[PDB]
Amino acid sequence: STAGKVIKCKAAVLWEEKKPFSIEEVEVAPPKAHEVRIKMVATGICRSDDHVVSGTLVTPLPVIAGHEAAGIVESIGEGVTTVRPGDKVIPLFTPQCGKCRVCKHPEGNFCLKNDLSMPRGTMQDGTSRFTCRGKPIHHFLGTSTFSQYTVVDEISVAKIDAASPLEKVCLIGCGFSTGYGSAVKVAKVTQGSTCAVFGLGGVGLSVIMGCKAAGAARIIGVDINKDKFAKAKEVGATECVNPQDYKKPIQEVLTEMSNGGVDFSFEVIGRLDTMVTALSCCQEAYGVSVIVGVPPDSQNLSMNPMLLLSGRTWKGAIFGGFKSKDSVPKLVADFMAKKFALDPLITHVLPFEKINEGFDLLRSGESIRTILTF
Amino acid sequence: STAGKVIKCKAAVLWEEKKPFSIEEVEVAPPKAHEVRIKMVATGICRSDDHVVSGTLVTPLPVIAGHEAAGIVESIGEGVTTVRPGDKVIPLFTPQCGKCRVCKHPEGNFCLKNDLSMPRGTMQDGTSRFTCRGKPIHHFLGTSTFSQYTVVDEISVAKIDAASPLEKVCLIGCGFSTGYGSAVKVAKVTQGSTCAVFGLGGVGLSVIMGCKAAGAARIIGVDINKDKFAKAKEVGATECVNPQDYKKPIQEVLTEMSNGGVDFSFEVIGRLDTMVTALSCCQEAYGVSVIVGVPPDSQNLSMNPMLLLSGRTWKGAIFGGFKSKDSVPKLVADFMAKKFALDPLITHVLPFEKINEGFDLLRSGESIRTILTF
Ligand SMILES: NC(=O)c1ccc[n+]([C@@H]2O[C@H](COP(=O)([O-])OP(=O)([O-])OC[C@H]3O[C@@H](n4cnc5c(N)[nH+]cnc54)[C@H](O)[C@@H]3O)[C@@H](O)[C@H]2O)c1
Ligand SMILES: NC(=O)c1ccc[n+]([C@@H]2O[C@H](COP(=O)([O-])OP(=O)([O-])OC[C@H]3O[C@@H](n4cnc5c(N)[nH+]cnc54)[C@H](O)[C@@H]3O)[C@@H](O)[C@H]2O)c1
Ligand SMILES: OCc1c(F)c(F)c(F)c(F)c1F
Ligand SMILES: OCc1c(F)c(F)c(F)c(F)c1F
Ligand SMILES: [Zn+2]
Ligand SMILES: [Zn+2]
Ligand SMILES: [Zn+2]
Ligand SMILES: [Zn+2]
Repeated sequence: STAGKVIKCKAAVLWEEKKPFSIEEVEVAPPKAHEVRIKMVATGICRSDDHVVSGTLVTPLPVIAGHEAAGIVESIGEGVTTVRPGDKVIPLFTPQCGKCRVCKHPEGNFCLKNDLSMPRGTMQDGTSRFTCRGKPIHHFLGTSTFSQYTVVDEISVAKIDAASPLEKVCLIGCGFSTGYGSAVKVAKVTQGSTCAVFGLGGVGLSVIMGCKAAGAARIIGVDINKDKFAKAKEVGATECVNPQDYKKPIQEVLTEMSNGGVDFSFEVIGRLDTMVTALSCCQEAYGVSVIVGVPPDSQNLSMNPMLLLSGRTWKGAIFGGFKSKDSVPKLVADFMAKKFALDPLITHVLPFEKINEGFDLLRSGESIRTILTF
Repeated sequence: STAGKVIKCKAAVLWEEKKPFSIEEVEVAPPKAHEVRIKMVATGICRSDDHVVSGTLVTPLPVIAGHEAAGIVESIGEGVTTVRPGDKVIPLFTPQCGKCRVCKHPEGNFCLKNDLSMPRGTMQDGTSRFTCRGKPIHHFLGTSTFSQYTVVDEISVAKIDAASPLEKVCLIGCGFSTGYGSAVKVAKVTQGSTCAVFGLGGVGLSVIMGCKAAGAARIIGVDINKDKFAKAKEVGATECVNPQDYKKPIQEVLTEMSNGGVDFSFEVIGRLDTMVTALSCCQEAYGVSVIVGVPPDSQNLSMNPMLLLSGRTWKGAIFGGFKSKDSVPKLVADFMAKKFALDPLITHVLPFEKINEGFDLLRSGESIRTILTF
């Protein structure tokens, strides 16, 4: 029995940028008021976790990263009403406090209690529940899922179907929901439209799934790695193009292919140049372009505002625009009801102890999602 | 008496950038097939016309500028079906061909036959109807309203109510429609929202009118010329701010005043820095910013795409997003029914011969719209 007690468990600690994770024992404090301690069952490797390693994303180190996961509630703090010990849960890297101006807005999801904008790497109360070799370790996005056990604020956890397969539905914690919502909710892709998707990783494939679900007639996948094209076509891409095969800039190729510009474009990579290319390739009068990728910290892009004056719309979103705690349980229910598939995103299933091997598969281009199992 | 004949008349010819207009005789050819020759009655001075003088806006010179106007059809070429001699008309600087993919789209208005994106300074057929001193003179946006007579393509003219007061409704040909539509159609301002309007000239006042019509609860006018504030409050601003009064950047001031960002912001000036400031000041998760001002030719802005990733929407539009030929007669009918006011925009009236005085008024900061009478 662990409730009310410090847990000693295994976690993947990142002590400094550009080094492997260290798999070692940590101490996990019991949950305080309005906090939930979760035994992890499965976590995905998202490129955003790799951004912490590479320094593309700046967050306080040392840290327990991981934000795409599912597990089972081990214990609850005083005052928790929304989950109970034994419940299957997905941690929410975008919280839903329910009280801020964003949470009350019909179309906002980027709750003001988030730890993304200006990361502290703590619990809501400004402290950490993790120690390692006598040192305090930072949280990541209020989730920290690269651990056998984590502690999250109640506003950062959702209860899901007790019959959920956690090794699949962990992807609803980030990559599936982000891509699918970016198409269906943020862009609001229309029936019969032409879409261009830049980046055919886990998130870009989920964008394709959403564009197909919304009835797009043409879905053009764009990637510099042609090994990504077969799976993109399997989930709905009608064409794939590699910019490296062309003498012309790819915005010009895509404008020609679409007879004057695409209806909807998506940047799902994290590069400044592809964000401007993706905007430019949407039709100048009525096109919509959605930024999904995360680029290098503190870098500005350059663009000509005439691209917007003609009528284009440029937007971005976190987590597909979904209000996280309302949406995650519904997405799992929809998966259980066979409304979408997750298997196409899962290329590799490894034990947690092989986290570093899982990151190497991502960095080499081999994998889409590796699921780590505890 | 003039049908089929060259008309000699006075026009304001711009021979060189950064020089006064030259009021002098020009020859105006009769209309060819699907062309309309108009006797001008009234034309407004829009800041975009001044951009041609300043070189902010690049169009071939020498040119007859002017794009905000109203007149009476003198004659029609072969095959014209939509207007007749003696009809009151407004030239359409954004055409509506009715046949291209943008004209067919429910939300497009930037018709592919426009002469704004890559100006040629011609009729649709690539030729000019104007001669001066024996030399061909460019058209501007297919309209060229700074002339006693002009010739336009049929897709660039709308028939309006025969009882229209042309000295007022000329403003529907650019500044009113642009500002009003930018609020009501492009931004889709909501009841009870907070808006910020950068630039309180004729277009920005028209944006305020639209925000007030849409039911905004707060409309914050922003201008470095505090002389503009009284009229902004008359048409609906709840408060005005001058950036020069503050130690902190105005995006910070507006975020504070709106308890975390505005719902809707509008750039109605034409500066790269205020386009980025206006984006920044809208709420990071659900705010919308609309670019209305014309940027300086070929210059790029610099911005951090994290402004969009959180959830902001950035867009621009020409002519308030209105499909021009469908919309202009309806806007005139609504003016006739007192659904909106134009007199607040009109600060000065001059004869056409005093065009240069009218530009001096705009450049000094004194005027909103000067209306020139032929
Ligand atoms: N907005 C959100 O809420 C959110 C959520 C999840 C992921 N992300 C970001 O989304 C991006 C994609 O994540 P992911 O799918 O896990 O990554 P991934 O699996 O690494 O996929 C990226 C893809 O981009 C391809 N690529 C790289 N450079 C180019 C190029 N120049 N042109 C075209 N294709 C290129 C690459 O080959 C790969 O297939 C990353 O920047 C993540 O950080 C954002
Ligand atoms: N998108 C379109 O279809 C369309 C239509 C009409 C006009 N325009 C453009 O819209 C802009 C406004 O036109 P207008 O109302 O005729 O011009 P205007 O009357 O010159 O008004 C511009 C206002 O901006 C104010 N201003 C200047 N600099 C700053 C600053 N740094 N901060 C705040 N205020 C400042 C200035 O004092 C003035 O009151 C111009 O760039 C036009 O070219 C665009
Ligand atoms: O992949 C989701 C994700 C994001 F979209 C970010 F913007 C971010 F900063 C982050 F850490 C993250 F995990
Ligand atoms: O004022 C309307 C207007 C514009 F919005 C432009 F973008 C432009 F190029 C132009 F010449 C113009 F007159
Ligand atoms: Zn909230
Ligand atoms: Zn992620
Ligand atoms: Zn058209
Ligand atoms: Zn204008």
